Amino acid sequence: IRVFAIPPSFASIFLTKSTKLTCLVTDLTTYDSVTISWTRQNGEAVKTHTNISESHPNATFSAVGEASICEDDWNSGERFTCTVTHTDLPSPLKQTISRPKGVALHRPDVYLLPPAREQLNLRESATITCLVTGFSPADVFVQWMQRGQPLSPEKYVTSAPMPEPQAPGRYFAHSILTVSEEEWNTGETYTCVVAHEALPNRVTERTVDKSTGKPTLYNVSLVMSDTAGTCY
Amino acid sequence: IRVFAIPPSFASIFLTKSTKLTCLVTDLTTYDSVTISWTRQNGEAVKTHTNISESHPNATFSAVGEASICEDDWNSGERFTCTVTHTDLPSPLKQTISRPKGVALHRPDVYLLPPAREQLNLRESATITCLVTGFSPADVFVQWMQRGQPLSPEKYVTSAPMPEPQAPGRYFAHSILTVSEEEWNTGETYTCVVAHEALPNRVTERTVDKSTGKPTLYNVSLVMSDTA
Amino acid sequence: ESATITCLVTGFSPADVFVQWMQRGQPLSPEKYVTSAPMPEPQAPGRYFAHSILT
Amino acid sequence: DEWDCNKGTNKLYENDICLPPRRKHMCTKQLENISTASITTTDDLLKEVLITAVNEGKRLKQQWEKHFLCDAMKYSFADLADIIRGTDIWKGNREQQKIQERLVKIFRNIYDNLEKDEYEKYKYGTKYQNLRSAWWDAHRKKIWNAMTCSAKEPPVYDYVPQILRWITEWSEHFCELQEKNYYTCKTKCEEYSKFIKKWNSQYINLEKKFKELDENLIQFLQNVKSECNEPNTVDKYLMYTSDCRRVKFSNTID
Amino acid sequence: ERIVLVDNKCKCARITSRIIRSSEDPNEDIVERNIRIIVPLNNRENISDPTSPLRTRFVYHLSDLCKETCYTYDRNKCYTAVVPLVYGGETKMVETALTPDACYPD
Ligand SMILES: *[C@@H]1O[C@H](CO)[C@@H](O[C@@H]2O[C@H](CO)[C@@H](O)[C@H](O)[C@H]2NC(C)=O)[C@H](O)[C@H]1NC(C)=O
Ligand SMILES: *[C@@H]1O[C@H](CO)[C@@H](O)[C@H](O)[C@H]1NC(C)=O
Ligand SMILES: *[C@@H]1O[C@H](CO)[C@@H](O)[C@H](O)[C@H]1NC(C)=O
Repeated sequence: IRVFAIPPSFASIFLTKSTKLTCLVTDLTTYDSVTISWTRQNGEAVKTHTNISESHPNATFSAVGEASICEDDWNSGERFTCTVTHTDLPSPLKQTISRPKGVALHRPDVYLLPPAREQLNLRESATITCLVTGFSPADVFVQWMQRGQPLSPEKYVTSAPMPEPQAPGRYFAHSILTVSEEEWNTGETYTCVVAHEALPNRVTERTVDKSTGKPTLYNVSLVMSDTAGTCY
Repeated sequence: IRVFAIPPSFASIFLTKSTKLTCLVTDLTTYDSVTISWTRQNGEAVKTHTNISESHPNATFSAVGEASICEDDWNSGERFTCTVTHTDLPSPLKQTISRPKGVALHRPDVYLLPPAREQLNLRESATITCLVTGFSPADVFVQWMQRGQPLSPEKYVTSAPMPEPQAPGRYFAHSILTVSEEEWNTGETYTCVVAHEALPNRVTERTVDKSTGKPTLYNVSLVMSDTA
Repeated sequence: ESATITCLVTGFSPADVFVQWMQRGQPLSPEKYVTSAPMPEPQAPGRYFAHSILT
Repeated sequence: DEWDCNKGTNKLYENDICLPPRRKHMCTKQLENISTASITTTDDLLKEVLITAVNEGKRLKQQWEKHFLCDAMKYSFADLADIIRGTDIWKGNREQQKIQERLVKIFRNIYDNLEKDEYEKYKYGTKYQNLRSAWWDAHRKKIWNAMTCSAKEPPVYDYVPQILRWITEWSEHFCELQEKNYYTCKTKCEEYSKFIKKWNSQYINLEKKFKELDENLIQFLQNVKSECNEPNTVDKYLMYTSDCRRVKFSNTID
Repeated sequence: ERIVLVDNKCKCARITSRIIRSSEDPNEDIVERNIRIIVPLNNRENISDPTSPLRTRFVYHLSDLCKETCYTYDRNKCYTAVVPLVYGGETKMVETALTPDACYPD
């Protein structure tokens, strides 16, 4: 039996605006007699399970709950917890989700690193990283789009945030894209977007291309004309 | 009552320069006449548990033993026996560990990446990343050396091997290190040693420097004129 | 026609070194490189050196 | 008696600090002209450091005869301590880069020829400065004894970070030279106006970096803040032996 | 002693003019028409839209500057672009900060 609880995502509030949140139990027998009571310092639960995913490859069970709680109430930090009402479980386990007050908040300094010279020379698929440095401990959602076309998340992998070696407070992350050598050879630009707090609109974008992927040619044609002119 | 035995990995062997074995007992408090011994599959007692570890108060016994003499025999995959015997248990409890076989041994291909220009312009701190990738077994130990000395494990951070989507058997990883802007503008060298089973020499080094990334040509065409 | 890349080991006392040439991670055949035996340094008391060339 | 506080090549890092004249024109040629081939052991390295200390002592003795000598020699010992320890600031000098490039050979050989019960303790570090400091602290007592031959207890300013010590030489030098300044008046008056303006902006530029109260620098500042009852002061109150904080420094002529 | 005749901050031109006078002699004054230009070398044709190629040519017809499209940012004026974000089947477009170093509230 694997039990996990997911707080609402920072990219779910910003994009979907519906504060979905639940605690999940998986790899256990299905009984279809579960309604997870939620505690707001009170016993009432606003909503029961809907669109619950009972179907599993191993015929195991899962639980899905949803609610709507004010954003300022979450900012206050009340100890919302979920109580399982599974008939199989004799003792209902207590799982509490609440972000503490006073957590650090800072903006992600996103730098994009061009691929290595050696990998392109070897004539196979390149790899491009999207470094995210110093962002707040909240989980961040990042995706990759090329020339404004949102790519599928199937071929890039993101790393869970880890404590920064230099700063005990801040965090960092990574994300890599594998693309064909001829695509990067043609010079198509690629963009990385971050979605985290402490920003004017909570979204930052950076991009490079072959002509800006640590190049060797600076083809400048500085062509100043009409130098004398007339002015006052 | 339950006994858990885990074998050492490549990182432990490389860092400790010796083979250490654990035959650890869980949920068992302090009693008398507790016997732990690691013996050869052939039958002989290759090594005893000299300097036995003190029992943890919370029902945990370490009972670790060193097969330091037989470095290659562990790599051969020969099975090891742990003998756990107590007065209450009639049948002695046995723990068996061995090297797995059948896995692939694709080689890593490390590519060390210099810091970005935007980070350098802010003049705060550069972060050099070491994108180890391609290894088929999921065991990699990465250290950083500056002028022939391993850097402290506080300054760098290694991420766990993450599965690679393009190929099932292969994996990848990465690590970062926070170099000061002054010490990188000075133009020093940093090395990313990777330790893996599949490497024929079992170690590989790479080097980066301020001179690693520079443009070649600066063709400028100043076309000053007076009449449009 | 040909090129002769050298590999100047130096400064080592215990007189035993192993020199091997790898191209793209695959070791080169031993028929290409020719390793010189350790010979003492002129200006150093007890530290040797050696060479290695590749065609 | 000039400090040459402009950037130039005095200090690589962009913050302005005024180098003392005692750092400039030192007899560092003994360590500068070392032969890493002929030296590979701790015992041979100690003798040359003792020789360099003796040369520094006789250099200061000859310089003064062209308590104050004791103070200058004290800070010179601290400076040589910083040079040996490898945490010095004067990286810009082309001569002083070679010394910190060829002591690495000596201490790498020493670290190579070590035994196991110390190898595991000194395995991890950067540029071998951990066992460099260990070697200094092991052989610190003998060096000052060889230095003090010209004209006891081991000095304590060598653990002090260099920037604050540089402030201390500045305080001593400025009080000494203002005592030297004075002891009709129209002839003398115009030089004092030039005396102020040659060092007028010398005080203000460092004060802007006294904020944020290096890795090891901050811990000493935090600890001294807990004591002495004066955590945040632009004046350290260490060996000032005169009035401070702009009281008689500026426009005292009128 | 100089007056900035043209200070186009999106082209970075800083044309000044000074009168340096010869000493203790009649007037052979020489007129400084100083010019200072700081080229990007990495900015694109679109100063804001980042999917454009680089700009190499740096045409400065100073007749127009003395009395469209330009290549140098300005610090006070904030720039903006809109990108599509996908959480799944649906999408939402949210504008970004191309120069967030000086665009967050202060
Ligand atoms: C490239 O430059 C053109 C103008 O030279 C720009 O087009 C408009 O720019 C304004 C500036 O704020 C935007 O508000 C408009 O939305 C842009 N037009 C369109 C159709 O988006 C723009 O910077 C670039 N062109 C495009 C098509 O993005
Ligand atoms: C370099 O610039 C010249 C003149 O502007 C142009 O003719 C040439 O095609 C350019 N080459 C490259 C590789 O950009
Ligand atoms: C560099 O620029 C010149 C014109 O200034 C151009 O003729 C030349 O082709 C450029 N170099 C390359 C490699 O394209």
